[PDB]
Amino acid sequence: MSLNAADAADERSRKEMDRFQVERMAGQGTFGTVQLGKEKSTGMSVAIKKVIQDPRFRNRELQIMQDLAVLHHPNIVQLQSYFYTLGERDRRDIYLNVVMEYVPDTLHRCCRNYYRRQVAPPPILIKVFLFQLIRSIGCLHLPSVNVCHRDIKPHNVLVNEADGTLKLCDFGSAKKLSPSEPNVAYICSRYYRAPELIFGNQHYTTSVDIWSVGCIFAEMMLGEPIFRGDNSAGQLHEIVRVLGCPSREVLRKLNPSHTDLYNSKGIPWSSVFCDHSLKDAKEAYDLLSALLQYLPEDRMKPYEALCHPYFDELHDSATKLPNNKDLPEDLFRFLPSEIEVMSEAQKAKLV
Ligand SMILES: Cc1ncc(-c2ccnc(Nc3ccc(S(C)(=O)=O)cc3)n2)n1C(C)C
Ligand SMILES: C[As](C)(=O)[O-]
Repeated sequence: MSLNAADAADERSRKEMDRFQVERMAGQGTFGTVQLGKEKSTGMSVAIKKVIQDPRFRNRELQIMQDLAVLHHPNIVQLQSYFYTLGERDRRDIYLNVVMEYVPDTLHRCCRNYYRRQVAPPPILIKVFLFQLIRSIGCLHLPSVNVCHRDIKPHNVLVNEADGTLKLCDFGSAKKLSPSEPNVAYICSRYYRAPELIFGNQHYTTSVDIWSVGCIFAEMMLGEPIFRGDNSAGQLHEIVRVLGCPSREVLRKLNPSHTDLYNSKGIPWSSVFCDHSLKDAKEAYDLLSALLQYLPEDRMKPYEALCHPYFDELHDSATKLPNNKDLPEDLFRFLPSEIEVMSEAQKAKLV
């Protein structure tokens, strides 16, 4: 219940730890370990995450979480605390711990519960989740924030199915990018990696996140990842197999040397998803194609995508989640920093 003061690496950390009680383990994996706890002062459920930092790469979880904590964005986790603990199996190891609010599920697990029981997720849940995921990157990509997550995947998109809410987390791989400065192209889970990253480009933009989001939209409607390659070239083959071979000019723009594959005509979305009951499939598929453009600049930007006709029914107070609950109150609650950068047409539609 109490966190063990003896595991604090220092006084500051012992004092932060005393704010929280541990209820139980929530999940463990390659990233580290997430415990469900409570803030003792408010009762609030928290995720206490013990961060495992791969020394081959730059981990920016704490610094990016601190920059985002100023915004209070309804679709991004809010840092509550950070502190350092000694390792369980070897006390010479010290770990960063970040505390944020707890969200009960991942989008991966929520979708997998439907597919495993032979049901596709309800269309209105896919739609409300997508709206929120796009809003989360909208916020990250603002000029005032300039954060590229670079590892968006169903496993770090958090959801509460009961109230239709969604939050983005897991910012260890995130970075503010500049066209002047180079980056590591091998970031992101291979299945969600944009073509410019498959090509090993060291200069790339926040549009890599848009690709990842499109990939997730497809996976929510398919039940498995849409582009499943065994390697970088395998990944391009799978993309080209589904979307069709782009022109040589497009391939030359993406290939850094600017100077090689089957000429697939691509599969229509209708044959990929086989969902004849989806009443607005045409809109859904238009949106998907607008996110999954080969050239980064051609991809639909988040605030334009929020105004896409696929999302029209989210404006109707009569629209309900599958359990008959109202849509989340915060869907159309925008931050001043978001509103002040919108076009007049986007403000009219969304605010
Ligand atoms: C990587 C990461 N960084 C922060 C979180 C995070 C943040 C807030 N809430 C939760 N809740 C949660 C955790 C694990 C599971 S599980 C393993 O049973 O699927 C289900 C819900 N987690 N996480 C998550 C994505 C592990
Ligand atoms: C090595 As890097 C792209 O995380 O600054």
